[PDB]
Amino acid sequence: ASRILLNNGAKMPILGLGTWKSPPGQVTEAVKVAIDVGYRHIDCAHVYQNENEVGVAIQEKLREQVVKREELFIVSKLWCTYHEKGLVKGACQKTLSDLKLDYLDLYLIHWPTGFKPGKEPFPLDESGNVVPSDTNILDTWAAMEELVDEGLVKAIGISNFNHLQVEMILNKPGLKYKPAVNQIECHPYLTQEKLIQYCQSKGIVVTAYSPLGSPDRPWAKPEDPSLLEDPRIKAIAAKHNKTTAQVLIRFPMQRNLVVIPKSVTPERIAENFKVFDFELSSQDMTTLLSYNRNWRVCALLSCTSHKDYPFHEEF
Ligand SMILES: NC(=O)c1ccc[n+]([C@@H]2O[C@H](COP(=O)([O-])OP(=O)(O)OC[C@H]3O[C@@H](n4cnc5c(N)ncnc54)[C@H](OP(=O)(O)O)[C@@H]3O)[C@@H](O)[C@H]2O)c1
Ligand SMILES: O=C(O)COc1cc(Cl)ccc1C(=O)NCc1cccc([N+](=O)[O-])c1
Repeated sequence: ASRILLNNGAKMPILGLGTWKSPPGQVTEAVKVAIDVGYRHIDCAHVYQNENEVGVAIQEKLREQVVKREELFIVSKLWCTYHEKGLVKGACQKTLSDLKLDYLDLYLIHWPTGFKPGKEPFPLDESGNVVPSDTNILDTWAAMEELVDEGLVKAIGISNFNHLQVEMILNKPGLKYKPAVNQIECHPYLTQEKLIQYCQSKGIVVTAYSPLGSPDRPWAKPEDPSLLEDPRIKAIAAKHNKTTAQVLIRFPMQRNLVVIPKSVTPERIAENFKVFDFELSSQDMTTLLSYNRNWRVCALLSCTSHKDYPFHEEF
């Protein structure tokens, strides 16, 4: 089954294309190829500074009569320097204009941490400390709600929120919209059982990012664990006559998660979609879950003093 039901009545494709680190030089072709081999879900963000070129590819394929807009599920995220109430609509409209779209299917608060407003996406002081803003999760949420009520986005959600921060929103007096999605890091080294359990028990759909371990993350150390090269996972792949990436993509799919693997390589975009023709076994699933090391690709020491830093909490 290709799509999962959101609490706003819309259906979200469970496999989408990630675009973080897809060079503007190469992401238009990536998205074009993706659409051609069946992707309908693209995960974007303003901070990825490639939304224009993503938009280029979508516009063309609409022009080519390959897909219709209603068939596409486009996601973007509000960046941290835009959490102020008065900045949210603008930030959304910039993303929309960049993507050459009239609406987004899903708009996420990218991180719970508000940063000092300005051009700089990551304002720092002088001990690697991020300069926060005097914003909070509740007021930002209300600003997102307004986006729905003005037709700019069909659904809103969060990303990198811990369970207490999700609770804050759920329990907000005067809540208009429940978050539809919480997009978090998830893979066999960070299996997220308690947070998934929590969100799923709230009717909030979970999207797994960095499902392949983000080998191209710009802060990688050669000593860090490498999922795509893990022998134990290669072994599971070979018994299924699939690649390790295919296994890493299929795994969250069988946990009722959405997954959004990134590639700019045409061969890999096509391969990564070919995951609806095999099933991981019960023994495979518990084996992969047992690799959890609580290891994060995405966690900034420069943010660990921010009041809304998400990862002090167990989950
Ligand atoms: N909400 C947030 O905070 C957040 C944070 C991180 C990521 N995300 C989203 O999640 C997406 C996925 O995560 P990610 O970009 O961190 O990393 P990922 O999807 O785990 O890994 C992408 C890396 O894997 C390589 N790769 C892809 N398919 C492969 C295959 N079949 N075989 C071997 N290598 C393969 C890619 O290389 P090539 O591209 O060179 O082929 C790229 O270097 C992002 O792009 C973004 O959309 C969201
Ligand atoms: O966030 C992503 O989607 C991918 O990671 C990116 C991508 C781009 Cl273009 C620029 C910067 C980052 C990054 O350092 N994200 C991590 C991060 C951010 C904010 C707070 C935190 N935090 O831990 O509080 C972590």
